Amino acid sequence: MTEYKLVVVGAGGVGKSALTIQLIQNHFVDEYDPTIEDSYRKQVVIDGETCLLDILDTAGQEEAMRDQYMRTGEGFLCVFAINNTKSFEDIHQYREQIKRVKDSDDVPMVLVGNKCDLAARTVESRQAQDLARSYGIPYIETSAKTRQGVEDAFYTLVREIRQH
Amino acid sequence: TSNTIRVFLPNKQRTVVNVRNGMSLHDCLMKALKVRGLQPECCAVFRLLHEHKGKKARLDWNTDAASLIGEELQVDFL
Ligand SMILES: Nc1nc2c(ncn2[C@@H]2O[C@H](COP(=O)(O)OP(=O)(O)NP(=O)(O)O)[C@@H](O)[C@H]2O)c(=O)[nH]1
Ligand SMILES: [Ca+2]
Ligand SMILES: [Ca+2]
Ligand SMILES: [Mg+2]
Repeated sequence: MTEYKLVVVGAGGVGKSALTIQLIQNHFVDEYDPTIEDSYRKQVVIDGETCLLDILDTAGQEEAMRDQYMRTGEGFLCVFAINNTKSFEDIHQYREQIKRVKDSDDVPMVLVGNKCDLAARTVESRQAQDLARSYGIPYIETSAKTRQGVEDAFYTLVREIRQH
Repeated sequence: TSNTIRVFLPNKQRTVVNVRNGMSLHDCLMKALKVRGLQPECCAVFRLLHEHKGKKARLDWNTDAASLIGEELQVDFL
């Protein structure tokens, strides 16, 4: 079957792991346990197609080894939190990093605004839409806590790879 | 400061765990296995020996995890 290698990138504490684990195990991780390196594998059916998802959950805090997995990945989930302006601003650097490694401006990506269950919003939807538009990618809001948009974020990333 | 252990999981998955004072091998791999739909009491865990390629030494789940800091482990099915 088709195997999609997805890489989840973004600043620390935005909910990269919470999203991934919610997708894999339908469980919300309430605690904050910073990631070093975590890979997950899941067999799913996306649009009538039996898919094998290989997902790499990366470290937000520093750490290099980034270039290594950025060459492997076919699709990138760029995550920020809507209650974390700085994390949203860091997205550009992640995009540039992916752009350099793959030497392309046509890398399958999806911009993800997480923690949409919170009312402490400092990043407006329109702002993120503009950022995504400049990259040529979709923008999706999610909540790993309420499962909102989670499947949609990942499945959209698969469908973006299919276009490329 | 780096008190970590690289672990190769079944189905070609992998994780790096953090080790803290008093943790057993079971206590530091508990979460990583659960979220991937695996029970510890269904898997054998091994240490991959230095200076070789395939050298595999079986461990006990109640082993102090501090003893394995900086090492690479492998979890398999039974
Ligand atoms: N309210 C709310 N909290 C969330 C949501 N997603 C994650 N969190 C919380 O935010 C914290 C960080 O989650 P985590 O997934 O570890 O973020 P991360 O990006 O993986 N961190 P790291 O880069 O260090 O691995 C956790 O306490 C988690 O419960 C969400 O959608 N809503
Ligand atoms: Ca682009
Ligand atoms: Ca504003
Ligand atoms: Mg994480």
